[PDB]
Amino acid sequence: ATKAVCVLKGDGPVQGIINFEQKESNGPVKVWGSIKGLTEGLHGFHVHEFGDNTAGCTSAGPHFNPLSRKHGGPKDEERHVGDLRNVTADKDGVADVSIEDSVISLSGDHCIIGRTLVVHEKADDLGKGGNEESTKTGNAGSRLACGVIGIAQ
Amino acid sequence: ATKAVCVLKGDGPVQGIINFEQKESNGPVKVWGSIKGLTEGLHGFHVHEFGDNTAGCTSAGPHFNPLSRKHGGPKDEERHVGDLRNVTADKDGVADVSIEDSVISLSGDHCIIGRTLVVHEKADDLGKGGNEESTKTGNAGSRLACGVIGIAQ
Ligand SMILES: [Cu+2]
Ligand SMILES: [Cu+2]
Ligand SMILES: [Zn+2]
Ligand SMILES: [Zn+2]
Ligand SMILES: [Zn+2]
Ligand SMILES: [Zn+2]
Repeated sequence: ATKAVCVLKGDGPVQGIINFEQKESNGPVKVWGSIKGLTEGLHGFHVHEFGDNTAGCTSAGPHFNPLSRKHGGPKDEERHVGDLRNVTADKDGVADVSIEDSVISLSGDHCIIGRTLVVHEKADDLGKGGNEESTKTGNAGSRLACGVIGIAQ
Repeated sequence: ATKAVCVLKGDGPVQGIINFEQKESNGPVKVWGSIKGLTEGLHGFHVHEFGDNTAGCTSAGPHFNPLSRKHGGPKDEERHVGDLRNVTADKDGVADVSIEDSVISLSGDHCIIGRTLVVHEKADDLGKGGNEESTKTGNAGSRLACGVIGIAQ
């Protein structure tokens, strides 16, 4: 089994810790933790290609997408590797994250260790928003917080 | 060729950006960039095992050392994978880093992507200090700044 972790920070109040665990190669990755400082409701949540935060979250590049597929929802066959389920913040601005995803991985071609996890300003429209931008980014707006995904004990 | 990058931060004083590049599998890695906010002179410079910054630099674990070797100098056959050359800060507290290291890698068993780079309070004694601690950590004192090593474009 493999574990990873990410500390999310930004220029506003959004901050969080997200854990990843994968019991076996190509198996589901469990994703969990808490993010605070968010507006109530849904927020886009993606793995971006680069673990480069030299210019903040902007330097993380696009969604992790090694086969140049369209942006989609987590359950779509046509999705980027980095297209995780939206997180949901409650009335106190807290998202308690509970995700299982079988497209991301902690080894192999879909490995996300060393890449950037980003939480967004708005909801990800899952590629279903009816404009081209939707099938590139999900229209999730700005990058509010992020961090590089690291190997954990 | 593969590139990686690391943003070093701690609690305010010490800040830096370090780049990594490796032309081929098993080949030397070039390490370069700049760190500011240091006292003049030598500072230990290590890759630690875990890319876990949940408790700041403390949660990075020990030096990256997959074969349970002794701590050494970078040119020693017996060293941890993470034992890089000390960095040297000038009289203004700036270390211009220029390293070539043949033991670290950006792929394979010695891969450091997803692990933590750490710069220290004191010089690493290269495992040639006067106590048993020397051959574990190099007696480099506190972890002044760190970051997770991420994949770069
Ligand atoms: Cu994103
Ligand atoms: Cu160290
Ligand atoms: Zn199985
Ligand atoms: Zn996407
Ligand atoms: Zn060669
Ligand atoms: Zn060492």
